[PDB]
Amino acid sequence: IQKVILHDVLKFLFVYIVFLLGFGVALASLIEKCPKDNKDCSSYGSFSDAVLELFKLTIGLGDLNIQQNSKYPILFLFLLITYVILTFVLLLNMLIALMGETVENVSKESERIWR
Amino acid sequence: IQKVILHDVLKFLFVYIVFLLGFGVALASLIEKCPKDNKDCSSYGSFSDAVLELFKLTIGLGDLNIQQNSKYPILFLFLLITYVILTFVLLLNMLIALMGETVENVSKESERIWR
Ligand SMILES: CCCCCCCC/C=C/CCCCCCCC(=O)O[C@@H](COC(=O)CCCCCCCCCCCCCCC)COP(=O)([O-])OCC[N+](C)(C)C
Ligand SMILES: CCCCCCCC/C=C/CCCCCCCC(=O)O[C@@H](COC(=O)CCCCCCCCCCCCCCC)COP(=O)([O-])OCC[N+](C)(C)C
Ligand SMILES: CCCCCCCC/C=C\CCCCCCCC(=O)O[C@@H](COC(=O)CCCCCCCCCCCCCCC)COP(=O)([O-])OCC[N+](C)(C)C
Ligand SMILES: CCCCCCCC/C=C\CCCCCCCC(=O)O[C@@H](COC(=O)CCCCCCCCCCCCCCC)COP(=O)([O-])OCC[N+](C)(C)C
Ligand code: NA
Ligand code: NA
Ligand code: NA
Repeated sequence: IQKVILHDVLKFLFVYIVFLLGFGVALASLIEKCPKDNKDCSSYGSFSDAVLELFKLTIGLGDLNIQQNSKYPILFLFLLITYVILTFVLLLNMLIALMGETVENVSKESERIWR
Repeated sequence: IQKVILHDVLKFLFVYIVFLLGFGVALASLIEKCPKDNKDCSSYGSFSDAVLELFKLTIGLGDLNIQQNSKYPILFLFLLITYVILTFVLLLNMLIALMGETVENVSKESERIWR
């Protein structure tokens, strides 16, 4: 666990941040007027809400409907399906990067530094 | 990440499209009359709704109830449990196809093209 939370996951965050914060603005700005007659107009409102409602998406949690008040419902989705794919690709770089670590190291690495 | 978004995932989409668009019609047509007295009769209405409510299923998101207005609630499910399995099989072809790529390449591939 320790050699794994030092070497691979720390990378994955650092690139998972920049996309989340990156794509976060893109969908947090495409949203437009919140008519006060219809308050809590959209989940993606301020930037703080965009980061989380994307965060809930990654873990496999919540609900989604491509109707949120925006200027471009066609562009408002292309940046979202984007975030699904681009996120997903790294998660496959995750399991293989640890796969390329465990078959070489564990049986000799763990038992010895344990001693 | 780059060698992975060129070679394996591009395949997985191209077969994930044809099933999604394929099974999308099958459940988008089996649905029938939307009585205007009972509007938003079903999630699977037009084809555009079928693609997404299947899309939300794949990522692990949303809600499901096998009651949606259809002619055949027995056939309306067999095409759905179908889409769960057939999708799932490719995702196992994913992790193994990258597994059959990483154990051969990474330690020599990445460090060298990086130079
Ligand atoms: C590694 C990066 C750091 C890690 C952090 C880890 C923790 C994650 C961080 C989580 C923070 C979540 C939001 C905090 C709260 C809101 C305030 C805010 O920050 O935004 C404000 C201004 O800022 C913007 O609008 C942001 C625009 C710039 C994005 C910068 C990304 C840089 C990443 C580059 C990466 C380099 C990669 C280099 C590659 C070699 C706007 O916010 P607001 O709408 O006014 O606020 C809501 C109001 N409320 C709070 C009262 C409700
Ligand atoms: C690779 C394929 C392309 C990739 C695309 C990637 C992006 C994904 C694409 C997403 C598009 C999502 C829907 C768009 C919006 C609706 C319009 C539409 O297209 O359908 C319309 C007609 O068309 C049909 O009814 C479709 C029937 C033919 C299916 C063709 C699949 C071919 C895949 C073969 C693969 C070959 C494999 C070969 C193997 C070697 C009906 O729609 P509607 O109900 O009238 O519209 C709703 C109305 N509203 C919008 C106002 C609400
Ligand atoms: C694929 C599965 C695996 C991976 C999954 C991904 C894993 C995680 C990856 C990455 C983290 C992703 C960011 C999530 C943040 C969502 C919430 C947000 O942005 O806004 C919300 C909170 O906002 C804040 O609290 C602002 C940030 C405060 C600083 C602390 C950051 C915590 C990270 C610590 C890192 C520890 C590192 C130690 C371990 C090494 C809303 O803003 P607000 O409105 O101000 O607050 C609401 C309440 N209020 C209105 C009453 C005030
Ligand atoms: C297992 C986990 C990992 C894999 C997960 C799977 C990963 C993804 C796999 C595959 C993608 C799956 C398709 C999802 C589409 C759902 C929405 C839909 O069909 O209809 C909706 C939108 O419809 C549209 O927007 C129509 C399509 C527009 C073209 C852009 C396609 C974006 C793909 C870009 C590809 C980027 C490639 C770059 C990266 C290489 C509804 O139609 P509407 O009613 O017209 O719109 C509603 C709003 N309105 C009423 C206000 C207008
Ligand atoms: Na899940
Ligand atoms: Na879920
Ligand atoms: Na694995």
